[PDB]
Amino acid sequence: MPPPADIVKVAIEWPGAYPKLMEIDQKKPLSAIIKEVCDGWSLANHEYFALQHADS
Amino acid sequence: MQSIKCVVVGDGAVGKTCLLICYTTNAFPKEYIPTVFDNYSAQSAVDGRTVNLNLWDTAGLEEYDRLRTLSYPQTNVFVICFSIASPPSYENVRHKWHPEVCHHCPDVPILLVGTKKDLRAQPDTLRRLKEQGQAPITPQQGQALAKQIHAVRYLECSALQQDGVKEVFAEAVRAVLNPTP
Repeated sequence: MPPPADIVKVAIEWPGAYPKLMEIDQKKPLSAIIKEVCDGWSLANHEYFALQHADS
Repeated sequence: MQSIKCVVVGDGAVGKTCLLICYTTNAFPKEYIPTVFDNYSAQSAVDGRTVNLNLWDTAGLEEYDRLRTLSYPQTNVFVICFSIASPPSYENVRHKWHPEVCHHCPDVPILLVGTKKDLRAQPDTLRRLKEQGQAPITPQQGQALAKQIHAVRYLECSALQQDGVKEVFAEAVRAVLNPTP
């Protein structure tokens, strides 16, 4: 019985600021992810932010 | 209530991985597991003030010096864990840590806690350090080092026995609230 994978750890950094953590599930539409991010960080105007990879 | 950034640093071979595992899961594994870096942001309130500890993992490897020293400027507080009675550790501290934090930011609160003191219960390390002709650091010199690094009050907490950690964080918060002029 493999452990459930519905919970993951991911830190979303900021330029010049220190990270904050949230649980993100990629199966749900990106609209739900944006709504949950804004709800967690208490940020308005959910249409003015998006997600990008800070790797190479 | 004012949320602030935070960085945690330390010496080599001191036990950061077990600290992070305990912080995230409330355990204490003696197994050594490699870890590159981490950040924990937890919401704990002390003295009626809601402050989030933006934890950060730092690695002593030579390769990632650019990454590690990038965020050292404009950092507001440090949590440092070190072997209490290692003369090389104090030598490296004097050569590297204290002069830089003193010259860069004259007003950066610093929280310091020593480690590697419960090993008296393990005779193996005592015999290891006896054969090399090493003497324990005198308490007077330790207190002088504690008082000479521009620290209001130095305190220590246990990770294996989990003693004083909450008290250490509370006293660090109190010191930051009313620091030196």
